[PDB]
Amino acid sequence: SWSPESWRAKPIQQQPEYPDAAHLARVEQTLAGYPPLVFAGEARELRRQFAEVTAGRAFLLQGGDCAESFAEFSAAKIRDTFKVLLQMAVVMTFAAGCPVVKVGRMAGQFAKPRSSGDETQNGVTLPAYRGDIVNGIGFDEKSRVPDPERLLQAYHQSTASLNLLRAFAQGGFADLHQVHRWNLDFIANSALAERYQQLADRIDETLAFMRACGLDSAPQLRETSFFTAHEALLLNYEEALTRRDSLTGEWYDCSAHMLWIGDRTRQIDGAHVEMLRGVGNPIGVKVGPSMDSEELIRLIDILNPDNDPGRLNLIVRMGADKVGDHLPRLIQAIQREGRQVLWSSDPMHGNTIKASSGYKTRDFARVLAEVRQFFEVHQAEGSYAGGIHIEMTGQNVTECIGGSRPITEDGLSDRYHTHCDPRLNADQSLELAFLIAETLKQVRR
Amino acid sequence: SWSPESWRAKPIQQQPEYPDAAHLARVEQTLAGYPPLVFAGEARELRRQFAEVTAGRAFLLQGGDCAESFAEFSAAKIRDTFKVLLQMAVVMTFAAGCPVVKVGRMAGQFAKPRSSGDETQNGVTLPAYRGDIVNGIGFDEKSRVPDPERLLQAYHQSTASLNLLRAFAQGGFADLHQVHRWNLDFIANSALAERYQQLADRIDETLAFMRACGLDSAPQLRETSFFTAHEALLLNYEEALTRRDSLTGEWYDCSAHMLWIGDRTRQIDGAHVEMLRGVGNPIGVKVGPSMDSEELIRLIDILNPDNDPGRLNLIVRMGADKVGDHLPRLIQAIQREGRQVLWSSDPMHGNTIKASSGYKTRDFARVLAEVRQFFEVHQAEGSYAGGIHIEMTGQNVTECIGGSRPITEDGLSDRYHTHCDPRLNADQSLELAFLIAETLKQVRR
Amino acid sequence: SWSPESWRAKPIQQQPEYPDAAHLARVEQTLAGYPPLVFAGEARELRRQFAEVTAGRAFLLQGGDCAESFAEFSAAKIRDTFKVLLQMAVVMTFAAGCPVVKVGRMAGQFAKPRSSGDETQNGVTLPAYRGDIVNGIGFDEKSRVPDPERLLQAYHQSTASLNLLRAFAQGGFADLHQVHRWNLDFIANSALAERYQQLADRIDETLAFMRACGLDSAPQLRETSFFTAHEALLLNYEEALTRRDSLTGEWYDCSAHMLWIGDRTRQIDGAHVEMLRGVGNPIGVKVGPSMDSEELIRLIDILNPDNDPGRLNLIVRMGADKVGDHLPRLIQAIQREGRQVLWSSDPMHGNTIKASSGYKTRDFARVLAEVRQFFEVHQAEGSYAGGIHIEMTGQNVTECIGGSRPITEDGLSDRYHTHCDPRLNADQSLELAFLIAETLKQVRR
Amino acid sequence: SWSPESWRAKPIQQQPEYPDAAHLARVEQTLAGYPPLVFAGEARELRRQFAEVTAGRAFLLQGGDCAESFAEFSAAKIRDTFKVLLQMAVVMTFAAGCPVVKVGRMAGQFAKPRSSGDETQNGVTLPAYRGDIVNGIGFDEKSRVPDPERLLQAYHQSTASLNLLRAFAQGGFADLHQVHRWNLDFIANSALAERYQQLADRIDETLAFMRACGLDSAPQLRETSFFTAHEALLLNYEEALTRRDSLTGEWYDCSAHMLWIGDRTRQIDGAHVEMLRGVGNPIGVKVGPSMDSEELIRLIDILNPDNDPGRLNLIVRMGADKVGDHLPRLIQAIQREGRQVLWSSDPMHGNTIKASSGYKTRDFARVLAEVRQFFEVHQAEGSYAGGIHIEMTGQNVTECIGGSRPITEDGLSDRYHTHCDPRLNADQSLELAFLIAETLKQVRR
Ligand SMILES: N[C@@H](Cc1c[nH]c2ccccc12)C(=O)O
Ligand SMILES: N[C@@H](Cc1c[nH]c2ccccc12)C(=O)O
Ligand SMILES: N[C@@H](Cc1c[nH]c2ccccc12)C(=O)O
Ligand SMILES: N[C@@H](Cc1c[nH]c2ccccc12)C(=O)O
Ligand SMILES: [Cl-]
Ligand SMILES: [Cl-]
Ligand SMILES: [Cl-]
Ligand SMILES: [Cl-]
Ligand SMILES: [Cl-]
Ligand SMILES: [Cl-]
Ligand SMILES: [Cl-]
Ligand SMILES: [Cl-]
Ligand SMILES: [Co+2]
Ligand SMILES: [Co+2]
Ligand SMILES: [Co+2]
Ligand SMILES: [Co+2]
Repeated sequence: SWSPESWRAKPIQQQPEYPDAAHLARVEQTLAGYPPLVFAGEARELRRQFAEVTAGRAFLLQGGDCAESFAEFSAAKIRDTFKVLLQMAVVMTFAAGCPVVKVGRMAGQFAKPRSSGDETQNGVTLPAYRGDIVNGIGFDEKSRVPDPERLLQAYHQSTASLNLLRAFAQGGFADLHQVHRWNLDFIANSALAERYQQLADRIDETLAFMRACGLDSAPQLRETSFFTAHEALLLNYEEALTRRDSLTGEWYDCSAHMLWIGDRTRQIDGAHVEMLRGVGNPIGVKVGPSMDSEELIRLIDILNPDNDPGRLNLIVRMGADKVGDHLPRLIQAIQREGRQVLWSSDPMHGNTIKASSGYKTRDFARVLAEVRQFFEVHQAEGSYAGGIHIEMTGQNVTECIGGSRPITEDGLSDRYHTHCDPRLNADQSLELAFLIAETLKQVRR
Repeated sequence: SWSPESWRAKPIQQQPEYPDAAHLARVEQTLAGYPPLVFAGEARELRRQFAEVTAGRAFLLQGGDCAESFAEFSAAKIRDTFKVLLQMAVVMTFAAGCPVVKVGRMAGQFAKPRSSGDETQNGVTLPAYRGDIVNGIGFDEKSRVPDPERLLQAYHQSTASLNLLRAFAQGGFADLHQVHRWNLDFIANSALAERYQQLADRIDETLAFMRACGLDSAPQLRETSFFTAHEALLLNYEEALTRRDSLTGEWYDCSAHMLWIGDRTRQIDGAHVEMLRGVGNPIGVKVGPSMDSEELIRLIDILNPDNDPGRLNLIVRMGADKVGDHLPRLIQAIQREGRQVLWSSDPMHGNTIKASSGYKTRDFARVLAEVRQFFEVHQAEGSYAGGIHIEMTGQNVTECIGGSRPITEDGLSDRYHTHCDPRLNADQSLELAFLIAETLKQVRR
Repeated sequence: SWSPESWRAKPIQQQPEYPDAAHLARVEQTLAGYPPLVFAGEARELRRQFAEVTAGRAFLLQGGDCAESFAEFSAAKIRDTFKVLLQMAVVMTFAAGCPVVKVGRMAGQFAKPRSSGDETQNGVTLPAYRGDIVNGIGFDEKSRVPDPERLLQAYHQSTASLNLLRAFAQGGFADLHQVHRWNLDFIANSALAERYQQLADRIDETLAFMRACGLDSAPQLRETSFFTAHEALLLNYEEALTRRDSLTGEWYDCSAHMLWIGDRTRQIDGAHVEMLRGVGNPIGVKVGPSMDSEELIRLIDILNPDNDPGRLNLIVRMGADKVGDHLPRLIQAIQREGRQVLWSSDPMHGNTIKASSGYKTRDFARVLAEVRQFFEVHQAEGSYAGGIHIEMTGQNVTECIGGSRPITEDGLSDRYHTHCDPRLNADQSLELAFLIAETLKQVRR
Repeated sequence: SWSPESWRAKPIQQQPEYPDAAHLARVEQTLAGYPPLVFAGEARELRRQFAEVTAGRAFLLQGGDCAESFAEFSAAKIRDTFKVLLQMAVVMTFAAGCPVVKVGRMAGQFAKPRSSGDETQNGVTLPAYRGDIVNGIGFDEKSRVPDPERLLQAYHQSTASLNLLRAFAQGGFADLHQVHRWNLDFIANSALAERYQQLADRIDETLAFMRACGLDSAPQLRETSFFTAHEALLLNYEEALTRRDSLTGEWYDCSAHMLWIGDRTRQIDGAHVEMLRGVGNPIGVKVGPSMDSEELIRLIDILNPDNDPGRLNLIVRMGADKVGDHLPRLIQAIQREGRQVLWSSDPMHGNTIKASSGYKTRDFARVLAEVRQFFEVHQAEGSYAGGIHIEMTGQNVTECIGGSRPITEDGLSDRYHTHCDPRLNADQSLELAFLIAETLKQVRR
């Protein structure tokens, strides 16, 4: 049997050590009384859309932050990342004639899993930084001791962020008439920028035609659905925000529409699998090179016992060198056992190089290579390449190498070569969108 | 005061001499008891659409037969002419983003005005052929004596023709998914054929996008309004088919949605002006080189005393040599007197050359030149070039010279160089549509 | 193998004896060259709607003339019968929340099957009157000899009638704002008239609500689909109007959307079954008391070999005394053999009493009793009561007894007590519609 | 000239005395960097809807808290108040056929104007409670000293509240299929409860009809616009949340869609008028008995110099005894000077009785009397009664006397008889909605 607190009886990885259990429990009770971020009916609607993807009738775009931070809590940052997501979505929707399910890694993507539980600099060892929802990035004792009050700050940043995202999605910002406005000003003077401009002009002509034909009325042209997701890592936060549906009695984790389990926390007997087992949300699991086909099926039996086609997103992150060797055997097992899953590529988390110094690099060419091979593997196996899962930014930076132009090495990006990972910029994201749109069009041809 | 028979008190041109007045009256009474071709509410809807054109928010496409004939009463002929009209309309709608009001010279365009009331061949003089609704094309006494029973045959051909047209317009034939099917098979292996194909592909992509966005539902994508028109020439026919609106009591000529007065029958004190004065239909007048600005205004005072913007279509047919010299003074008068009119170009009837032999030629280059100059004159005067009025066919023939390829001289086309006039073929009609679409796009830019 | 003329090799009932075979063949060739009444795509759309009925998601309303006549060829008669059909449809649609498929016995219901091939009055025996498409109602030699030219007159009346019906259905007459206007002025000063008025007011409030909510735009509120049907009896007419679909090559009888075989002409080895076997239209068969379950299945095997759910309408006409005894065994056979059929009640043709004099009476109470029992039988068997098939008129007459008020005995109705049968009037039709709407609401509850 | 800080140069009423100016300024800067609650485009959309009301084509429903509190920050409270607003809106929309603009006094209605700047209990005098955004309700020094950190707590409660409201409005909670679910369980066993049930059933029948007709698709049936409003009282909060529109450069107060000036702070030379003068939001002004016609016009000149019809809501709160004597002269002045305003009734704030003890009572019968007279006055003057502005709750309490049943005297309601004012409950709100719906229907008849 399941409860929102049943995870606490299981073995668990990646959790902080709080210094005062009672203080933690007080903050958890405060949070438990605060309004949810999402309505259960919305999570059901995302499941319905996931089922369209799983059936090959739509495509899942999931994108946003590596890890959101309290020091970057602005409307401009939120807006500009949303613009990139809209630009990618409209490229794929128009060029491929394919509905796109838009899910942001936003409004709650704070907690970060770490390779090591501690960090050492020149003879001093402190607890690892686990994201702003747990502790601070500064290498000092006060910063690194987990502080339960950070749960509430994360909640407050999430409600402000999602309120604004809902306002943009429904209130006119995402109206198709605004297609040119979604292109960030630093996408310019290039073949890619021209390509988007031309596509946007084709959309203008489409809308003018639909107006001349007597439509243009349709609310679908003026708004779009937008959903949120994050890794369900800090289960104290997730439990506090887990709530029963008023109508059905069924539990939903209402911190976000979609929750996923990370590659380091997907132990079948573990806490994270136990938490998501019993919520009604659509959910995801990160599937890295260590996953074999036997243990994948066992995980699916726990996380989707009814084999519902909108329930489960398998987010494959193998690396450009391993996707061809590892993915086919997993697909074959799913096909053999008749399982309904939404397959996505995370082409980023398997393609990070960490130097001895700790400095992280991601080569955009390896990113693109993994995406190309992911579609190739699905094509060979007769299965459906259903989505893309990326870390990106609307900021005018270059964090991944191998792009058209060289990396920028701004201090604001230092976080994204050490504690976090390198994100795609708008140019890279747009190039990826065009690649996917061409690939989808050929699949649907 | 007005009645459906008040025209009979006026001087009249272009009427046949029937041999038995009582026989004529019996056929008129039979017809008066037959159902109308159109519903008054439909004529009102066309007036509403004419008002959109007059205001510069739409464009009027009027096209079809020089004169319909009893010997060419087929579904294939009707369908193929309708295809050309759809192809022209969709080109202008998509390329210019402009609603197109589609009106066919069909389902009643039988009566023909003639330069001479008789015809002489080798010492024998007979009454002129005035169209199948009056008499027969054969040069012999029996054929040429007006036969009132031909009124009923024309009525029956009209109901069959319009029934089929309504079925095509509403029943799926004009669904935008059928855009490729409207291109006749002899439009091929040319730059123009490729141009339409490419536009049709853009429409497919538009519809696929609208489906991906969640529309594609809209009935407007599956059907289109279609209206009929003919010259109100044989007033016996028009009177019999003139009926009172059930709801409003007001009279409509229900032989067609739109009726026009020909260039030879527009005498301000004459029968034809008197007939149309008192019906509620949208109406047209042919305006040739003989029209001065004073008498135009006097005509408008009679035909549109309330200055209703959906009432009156001025159909300008000057010839490519005269449109620049004659049209500006007419527009200036309309602007000065604040009159609301829909200006159309008939670029055909002012560009016919009749040799001493009687053989008629129309140079497509002169046709295009008059259209170009018509738009030029409106541009210079600040008025709106609101429509095109053409004679065309879906048959695989070439009747007008100066086209990409030479004229065909098929016997079926002999009618159209003697009694009737040369029609545009599908290639010419499509070339014209692209010219207009480019011109409209530049007007709306 | 099948052709439009393959029926001519089979045994045939109910056909006229034409005096000149060559003359008949000339008229058939003339007709074969005239435009069709319907487009094959439309017949396909009606099949799609029949499939909705068969699945229990809609209801079939079929109504119109016993037999159309040349002497009653008016717009008013056509309009007023259409009003009754609209009133019945809107009652069932609004009160039961059930889509209604509207099919008129109109624009071609001329040929009549007869009990006897001749008629005798005071020592003189003449061929039976078989409807105006064959011969005349007058009891004299000239009238009764079949005249092939009547095929063309029937065609011409049909195109005029259907043109007008299409105009009403699509052009505004059937806009839901016109709901009060469909009530004929002689429905007044009664509980039934008040009941319709109140329902019409509820529709007004619905439309005002939808306008206030931001809809009211929808073309579905302004137009409705309308289809035609008649008994395929005079196969010469049907063959001439049978045409190949341009796109698919498949044959459709394009005289009407739906054709049915009469109770006297449904011999499994006969001409009428052979004709309809090979056309693509939705079709019907009249099923009277003489039908057993074995021969029904054999008929279905011929007429619907692929068991398509939109193909076949079984039109049950048993009489109020026999429907309970005869229908259950037929339903059981269809259920046992897994056949997909649309079951309708014709509650009129099994409830006619013919006196020794020849005078026909129909008791409206028996009509209602058969309808009630038809729904009862379906309820008991777990099958779907899918439609109603009636003979009705918009004329201010009373032809069936047992109505609220007594029969009128107008001369115009004498036809409908001798050669034709008594029709329901508007009051009776409305009462029936309310009965059906209540019954459907209880089925869907 | 105007800036977001120009109010600071003007004389000002109702402001707190903060103990540390620098601390206040630090919190203001923090807030100034946080995301806005609303998008400027949304405020423009509300102006567009206000213009519909002003023109007599819609009705404004504004309702919610007297003053929101930190101790009542729940999803249930937010949801249940939203249910009441939906129930009122759907009653007026369906029964009157009138679009309703829905605006909640929610997500920011914290600051309260007070009659006295201090409060004395048994020889101790402390600063007045001014709402949770300023200080605490407890009568003690620590509670009553203004604390600038409360600005941030109010912001955080507002983003959580509006996020949830947006989720309900767009995400399915406000789908018209949910009409029964908006009725709170304690509305039952009464004529009023039956009346709503019956109306909800009529809506179900409407939706079933629209489904049967082929609609039911429309996104307008599934979602609704919802906007927020509060009194712009604490100008420090408003200034921090005032932001420039990205596209137009123009300033909007992005704390809420609509802001109003209270009856005690509407001095024409004062700070509150100065603040709202220069923002682009739709705005309101409370108009009490002290307002004369000369000073109203002068206020309108400042707050709506362009006489835009969507800009200004005059919220009339006179008391049931004074509305008839005071309102007509104000309307006459507006009509004489050609001003475009949206007239609303606040029938609550002029109908409070404060005993010597301080205990506040509001008689629901006086509330209804003022509303009735407000509509009467507009009817007499030829102007439009455009909206209602109420304080209400979804809690199962009775705070206003004169209701069907007696007041409850729950401790949770003690706030609403001392510091705040008595709110309407769901029964009272529904009764009011029916009164208004009947009145609107008669206006539109
Ligand atoms: N009904 C729309 C679109 C449309 C349908 N079929 C068409 C054919 C040609 C042009 C446009 C259309 C219109 O008339 O504009
Ligand atoms: N609402 C549609 C169309 C749409 C609106 N805005 C968008 C932005 C991007 C992509 C599509 C859209 C959809 O989500 O598909
Ligand atoms: N969207 C429509 C209909 C609607 C949906 N939900 C509502 C709730 C109440 C009133 C109306 C509605 C409107 O706002 O009018
Ligand atoms: N077009 C819809 C609604 C409709 C329009 N006119 C009608 C007349 C009767 C019944 C329904 C309708 C339908 O056929 O259902
Ligand atoms: Cl909750
Ligand atoms: Cl690579
Ligand atoms: Cl008529
Ligand atoms: Cl030329
Ligand atoms: Cl054909
Ligand atoms: Cl009986
Ligand atoms: Cl901002
Ligand atoms: Cl009172
Ligand atoms: Co990362
Ligand atoms: Co001509
Ligand atoms: Co009969
Ligand atoms: Co108050």
